[PDB]
Amino acid sequence: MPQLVPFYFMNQLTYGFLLMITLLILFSQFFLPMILRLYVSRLFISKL
Amino acid sequence: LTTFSLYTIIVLLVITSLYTLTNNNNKIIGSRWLISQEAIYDTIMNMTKGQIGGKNWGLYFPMIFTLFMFIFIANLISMIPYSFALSAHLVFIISLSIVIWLGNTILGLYKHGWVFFSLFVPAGTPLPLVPLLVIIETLSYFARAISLGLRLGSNILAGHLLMVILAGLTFNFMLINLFTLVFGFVPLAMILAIMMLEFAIGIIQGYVWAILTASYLKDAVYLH
Amino acid sequence: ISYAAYLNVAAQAIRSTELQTASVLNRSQTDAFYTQYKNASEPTPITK
Amino acid sequence: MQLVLAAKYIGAGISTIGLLGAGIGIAIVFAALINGVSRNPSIKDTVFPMAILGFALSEATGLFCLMVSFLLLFG
Amino acid sequence: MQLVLAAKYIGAGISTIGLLGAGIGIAIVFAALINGVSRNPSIKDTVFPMAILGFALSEATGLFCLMVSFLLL
Amino acid sequence: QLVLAAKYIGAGISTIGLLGAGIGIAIVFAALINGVSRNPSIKDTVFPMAILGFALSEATGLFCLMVSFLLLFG
Amino acid sequence: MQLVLAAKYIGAGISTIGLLGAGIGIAIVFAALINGVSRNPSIKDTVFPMAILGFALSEATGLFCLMVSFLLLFG
Amino acid sequence: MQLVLAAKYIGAGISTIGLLGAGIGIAIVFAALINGVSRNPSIKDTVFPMAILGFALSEATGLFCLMVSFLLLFG
Amino acid sequence: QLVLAAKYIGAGISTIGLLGAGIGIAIVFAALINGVSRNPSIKDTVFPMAILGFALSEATGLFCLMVSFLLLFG
Amino acid sequence: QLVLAAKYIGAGISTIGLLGAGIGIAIVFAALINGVSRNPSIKDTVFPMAILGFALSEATGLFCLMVSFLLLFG
Amino acid sequence: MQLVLAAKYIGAGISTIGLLGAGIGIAIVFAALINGVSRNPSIKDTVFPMAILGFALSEATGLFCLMVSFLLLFG
Amino acid sequence: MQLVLAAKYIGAGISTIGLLGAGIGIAIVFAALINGVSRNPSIKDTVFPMAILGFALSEATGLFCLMVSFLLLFG
Amino acid sequence: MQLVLAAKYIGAGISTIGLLGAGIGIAIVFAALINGVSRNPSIKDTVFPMAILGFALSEATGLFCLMVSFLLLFG
Amino acid sequence: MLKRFPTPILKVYWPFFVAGAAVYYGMSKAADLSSNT
Amino acid sequence: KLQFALPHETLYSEVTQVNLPAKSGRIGVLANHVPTVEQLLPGVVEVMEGSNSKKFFISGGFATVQPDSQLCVTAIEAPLESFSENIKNLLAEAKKNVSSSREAAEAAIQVEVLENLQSV
Repeated sequence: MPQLVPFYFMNQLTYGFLLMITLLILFSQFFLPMILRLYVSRLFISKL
Repeated sequence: LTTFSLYTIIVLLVITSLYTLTNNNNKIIGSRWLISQEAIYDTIMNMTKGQIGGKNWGLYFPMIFTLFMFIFIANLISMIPYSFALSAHLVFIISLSIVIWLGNTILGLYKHGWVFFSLFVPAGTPLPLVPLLVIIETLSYFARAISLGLRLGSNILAGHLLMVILAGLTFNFMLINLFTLVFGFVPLAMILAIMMLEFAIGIIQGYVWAILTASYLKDAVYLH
Repeated sequence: ISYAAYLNVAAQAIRSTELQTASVLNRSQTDAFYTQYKNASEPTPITK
Repeated sequence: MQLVLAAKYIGAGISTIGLLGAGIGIAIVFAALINGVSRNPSIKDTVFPMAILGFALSEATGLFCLMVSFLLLFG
Repeated sequence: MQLVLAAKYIGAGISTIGLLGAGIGIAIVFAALINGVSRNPSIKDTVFPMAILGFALSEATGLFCLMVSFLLL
Repeated sequence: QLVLAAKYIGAGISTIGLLGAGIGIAIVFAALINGVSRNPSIKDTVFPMAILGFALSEATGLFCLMVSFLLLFG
Repeated sequence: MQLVLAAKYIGAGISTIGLLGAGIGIAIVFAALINGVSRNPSIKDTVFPMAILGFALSEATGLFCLMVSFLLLFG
Repeated sequence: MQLVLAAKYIGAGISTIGLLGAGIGIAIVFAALINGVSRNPSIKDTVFPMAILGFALSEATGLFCLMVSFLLLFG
Repeated sequence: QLVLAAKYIGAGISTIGLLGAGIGIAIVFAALINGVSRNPSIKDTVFPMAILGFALSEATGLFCLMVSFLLLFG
Repeated sequence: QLVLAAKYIGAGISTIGLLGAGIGIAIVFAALINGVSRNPSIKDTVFPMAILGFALSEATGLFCLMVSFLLLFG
Repeated sequence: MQLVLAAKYIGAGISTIGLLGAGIGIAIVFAALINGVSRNPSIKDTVFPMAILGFALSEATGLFCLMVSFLLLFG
Repeated sequence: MQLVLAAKYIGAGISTIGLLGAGIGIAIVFAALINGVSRNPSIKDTVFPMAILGFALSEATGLFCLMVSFLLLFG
Repeated sequence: MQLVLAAKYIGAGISTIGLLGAGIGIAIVFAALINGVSRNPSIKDTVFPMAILGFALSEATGLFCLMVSFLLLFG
Repeated sequence: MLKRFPTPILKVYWPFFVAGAAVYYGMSKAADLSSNT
Repeated sequence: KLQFALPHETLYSEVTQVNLPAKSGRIGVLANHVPTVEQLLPGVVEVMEGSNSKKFFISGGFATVQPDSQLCVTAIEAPLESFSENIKNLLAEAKKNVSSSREAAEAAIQVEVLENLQSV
C-alpha cells in the first residue's frame, strides 16, 4: 500500500531532510530568541 | 507534484504562521495563541535543563524544540481524514532516528575518546561478568537506535489504520438491514473515541521522543 | 499496661555498665503511693 | 484458497489473546488512583488527569493488538 | 468449505480468552474500592464514581474481545 | 466430520477462560475480609459494594462459559 | 469416528485447564482470612460466614469447568 | 485407533496443565499462615486448624484436575 | 499455499507478546500514583522518571509488534 | 506410530504442570523469611509449619511429575 | 521447501511471546524506583545508578529472546 | 518414523516452558532475603541458611524439568 | 525429513518462551534492592553482593532455556 | 518582528551533519535498490 | 537538622543521616524524607552529622519527621558507651525472674534489652 510500502524513499528523504534543516535554523535563529526576548523584556520592566 | 513534498511544505507554513500570526509586533502582555508556545518553551527549557543540564543544554534547546514541533505538527496533519502522512511515512522518521543515534554515537566517541567503551561497562561489577555487560550493553545501545523512531511511527500508523478499518466496517454496518441501523451512532462514537485517543498518543510521543533523546544525549555528552 | 510502661522498664534497664551517676539512679528510683480514691471513699494508698 | 482464509481466521483469534494484559492494566491504574486518593483525601485534582493519561496509554497497547486482529480477520 | 467453517468455530473459541483479563480487571477495581473505603471511611462519596469509571473502561476491553468472537460466529 | 470435531474442540478452548474468573472472585472477597478485619465497622457499607463487584467479576466468566455452550450446541 | 473420538479426549484435557483458576482463587480467600483474623483476632465470628460465601463461588467456577470437562470426556 | 489412542495421551498432557494453579494455591494459604502467625503471635491455636481447612479446600480442586487426567490416562 | 498460511498464522502467535507490555505500562503509572500520593511533593522529580520508565516499558511491546508486522508484510 | 509420537508430545505438555509448584515452594519460603525477619523469634513455631507448607505445595507438583513419567515411560 | 519456510514464519511468532516477560520486568524495576524515591526524596542520587544497572539487565533477558526470533526469521 | 523424531524435537521445546517458573522462583527467595536484611540487619545471619535452602528447593523443580527436556530431546 | 528439519526450528521457537520467567525474576531482585535501600539509606554495601549473587542464579535458569533453544535451532 | 540572533550551530551540530550525509548516501543506494522492485 | 531530645538531656536538639531502630524495622532518615510518626523500639542508635557518627543506646521513644525537616526524636534516656558486662550478669538474673513472676512482661522487656545489649 502507498501508506505502507512505497519505493519512493530517496525522493521522500531529500524533501524530508531539507524540511528539518529549514525548521532548525528557522526556530533557532528567529523564533526562539524572539520568545527569549519576551521573557527578558518582562523581567527588565519587573527589575525597573 | 508529490503529496509528500506538498505536505513537507504544509508543515513549514504552519510553523511559520505560529511565530508571526500569533501576536502583533511583540506586545509584552501576551496574545492568547502565543501563551501556548510560551508554556511549551518553558517546559522544554526546564526539562532539558533537567536532563542534559550542562551548559550546552541550551545549545540543544532549539534542537529539542524542533524535534518536538516537527512531531507535534505532523501528528495533526496526518489526523485530517483526507491526508497523506509524513511521519506515517516511516522511512523518514526511522531514518531521522538513526541519524540522531549515529550523531550521538559519534558525539560520544568525540567526547569520551576510545574510552567510549567504558560507557559499556555500566557500573563496577564483578570482573568475570564485566565483558558480558559490555556485550549486552552494546546490544541494548543499538536497540536504543531503532526503538525511539519506531515507537512513534507505529503508534501513528496503527492509529490511522485502525480508524480506517473500523470506518470501512461501519460503512457496511450502515448499509445493512435496519436493526443494524438502530444504534447507528454508537460505532461512530466508538471511532471518535479512538480518534481522540490517537491525538493523545501522538502528543505524548513527541514528549517521549524528546525526553528519550535527551536521555541518549545525556549519555552522549557526559559519560553516563 | 501501656506502651510507655514498656519504655519505662526499658529506661530502668538502661540505667544498668557501672559507669553510672546518682542523678541517673535517682531517675529510676522514686517512692509514691497511689491512693485510689472513690466517690469520699478511698481504697488504700497502695504503693506505686 | 480455503487454507488461506482459514489461516486468516486462526491468526486473528490468536491475536485476541494479546488484549487481556491491557484490560488488567487499565484496572491497575484505577486501583492506584483509588488507593492514593484515599490516602491523601486531596491529591485527586492533580492526580486525576495523570491517571487519565496512564489509562489512555495502557488502552493503546490493546488497540494495537486489536487492529492487528482486524487486519487478520477482515484482511 | 469444511476447513473454513471449522476455522470459524476455532477462531471464535480463541477469542474468548481475551475476556479473562477484563474479568480480573473488574475485580481489581472493586477490590480497590473496598480497600479505599476501609482505609478512609469518608473518601467513599468521591471514590465510588472513580470506581465506576474504572469498571466501565476495564469492561470495554473485554467487550472488544467478545464482539470479535461473535463476528467469527 | 472435521466440522463436528471442531465444534467439540471450540467448546474446550472456551472452558479455559473460566480460570480467570475463579481468581477474580477470590480477590473481591479477599479485599472484603482484609478491609473488615482492619476496621471492623466498615462491613455494613462494604458488603453491598462487595456483592456488586462479585456479580460483575463473575459475569465475565459467564460470558466465557456462554460461548462454550454456544459452540458446543452450535 | 477416529477424529471425533480423538477430539473428545484432547478436548477433555483443554477443559481441565479451567480448574487451575479455582485452585488459586480458593487459596486467596483463605489467605485473606488468616491475615485478617490474625490482625483483628475477633473478626472471625462475622468473617467465617463471609469466607464460606467467597469459598463457595470460587469453588463453583471450578465446578463449571469440571462439568464441561466431564461432558466432553464421557461424550 | 492410532489417532484415538494418541489423543488420550495428548489430552492427558493438556489436562496436567491445570495442576500448576493448585501448586501456587497451597503456597498462598501457607504464606498467609506464616505471615498471619507473625502478625498475632497467639492467634495460632485457632489459626492452625483453620489453615489446614484452607489447604484442603484449595487442594481439592487439584484432586479434581488429577482425576480427569487419570480417567484419560488409564482409561 | 502453505508458506502464505504460515505468515498469517505466525503473525497471530506474535501478538500474544504484547499483553506483557500492556500490564507493564500500568505498573509504572500505578507506581507514579503511589509515589505522588505518598510524598505529595515528589511529583516534579518523579514525573520525568515515570515518563522515561513508561517509554522503556512500551519499547519491549513495540518489538513484539514489529515482529508481528514483519511476518504479516514479509 | 502416531501413538508413539503422541506419548512424547503428551509427556511434554504434562511437564509444564511443574511450573506452578516451583513458584509455590518459593512463596512458602518467602513467607518464612518475611516472618522470621518480622519477629526475630516466630521461627521456632513457624519452621515446622514452613516445611509442612513446602511439602504440600510440592506434592501438587509431584502429581504433575508422575503423570509425565506415566505417559513417557508408561 | 514450503514446509521449512513456513516453519520459520510460524516459529518466529512463537519466539515473540518470550519478550513479554522482560517487558513486565522493566516496569517492575521502574515502579520500585518511583516508590523508593518517594519514600526518601534524597535517595535519588544514590539509587539512580543502581536503577540503570538493573534496567539494562532486566531488558537483556528480553533481548536474548528477540535474538532467537531473528535467527529463525533470517536463518 | 519421521513423525516420531519430529515429535521428540517439538516435545523438547514444550517441556522447556516449565523452566520459566523456576526463574521467577529463585528471584523471589533472594528478594525476601534482601528485604529481610534491610528491615532488620540483625536477622541476616539467621535468614541466610534459610535463604540458601529455599533457593535450592525452588530451583530443583526447574532442574527436574530440565532433565525431562533431555529425556525427550535425546530420547 | 522436511517435517523433521521444520520440527527442529519449531522446537527452538517454543523454547524461547521459557526466557520470559527469568526476565520477570531479574526485575523482582532489583525492585527489592531499590525498596531496601530506601529503608536504610545504607544497607547497600552488604546487600549489593547478595543482589549480584541472586541476579546470577536467576540469569542461569534463563540460560538453561536458551541452551536447549540453541541445541534445537542449530543442532 | 522577526530578527536574526546568531546561534553557533556549526561547532555544535557537526557530528549530526556528518551522520546525515552518510545516511543520506546509504539511503540513496537503498532507495535505488528498492525501486527496482 | 534533627532534635534528639530527652527529659534530662538534649543531645542533638546540620545533622544529615540518622539511623534508628523503629517499629518499621530499621530506618534511616537522610535530608528530606517523608513526614512520618513512628515509635522507636528500644534501640542502638547512630546519628551522623557529616561523616562523624555518635552512638547512643536508647530506651525507645517516638520519631517524627516534621514537614519542616525537623526530625523530632524523643526518648527517655540514652551515650552507647555509658550503657556498655556487669549488666549482662544482672540481666541473666532478670531472665530467671520472668519464670517466677505485669512482671512477666517487665522481665520479658529485660530479656529484650539483653538482646539489644548483646548487639552492643
